[PDB]
Amino acid sequence: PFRTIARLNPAKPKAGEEFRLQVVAQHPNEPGTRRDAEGKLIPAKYINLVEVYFEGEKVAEARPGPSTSANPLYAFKFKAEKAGTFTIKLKDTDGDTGEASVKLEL
Amino acid sequence: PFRTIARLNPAKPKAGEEFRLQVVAQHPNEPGTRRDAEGKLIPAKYINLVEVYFEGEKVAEARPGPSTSANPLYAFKFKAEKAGTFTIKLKDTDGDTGEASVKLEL
Repeated sequence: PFRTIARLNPAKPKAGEEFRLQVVAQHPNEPGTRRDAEGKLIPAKYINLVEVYFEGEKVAEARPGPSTSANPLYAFKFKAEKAGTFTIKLKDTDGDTGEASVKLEL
Repeated sequence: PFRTIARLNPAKPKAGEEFRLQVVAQHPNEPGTRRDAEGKLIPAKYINLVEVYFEGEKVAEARPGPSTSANPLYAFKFKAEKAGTFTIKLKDTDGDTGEASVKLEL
């Protein structure tokens, strides 16, 4: 698995307020088209799915696509209604995974 | 130790171009004034030292105090000259540490 960290901004929003969930992943997002010093291709390995869950229910998704940058940041906007925990699951083209969680307290 | 991830934006800056280094840490940053549902003060435990190194030289620093937010983000602007590696070391008030690295390729 690859390192992932989830954070809320503001860290503790109040009920009814809009806030952002930010997920950062340590990942090369290798496209498969770059070559090493010998001219050999470096195999592709990029994040292709990000799923956000809140209290056991899927509430957001992202399909990053190809030609992305290393150590990406994914942002999602939500409205604070009730306290709960966000769990984010990420997957890449090699089948590798990332996972992070962050608690929402009002 | 606590999880830390460093990223650059743009991820691959051009020579002479300004870029941003972002460091995110998974950390509660307890101020020492919060009480749990039981009424127990929650002991302070926050990041109080952030040291950024580039090719062995310390090029950025922060010494945050209490009242900071959970899972903090610290950002610094640099100008790209030569390629090199960023290493960041974090420490908190209990002596726990975080470390991350990101390569600057032009």
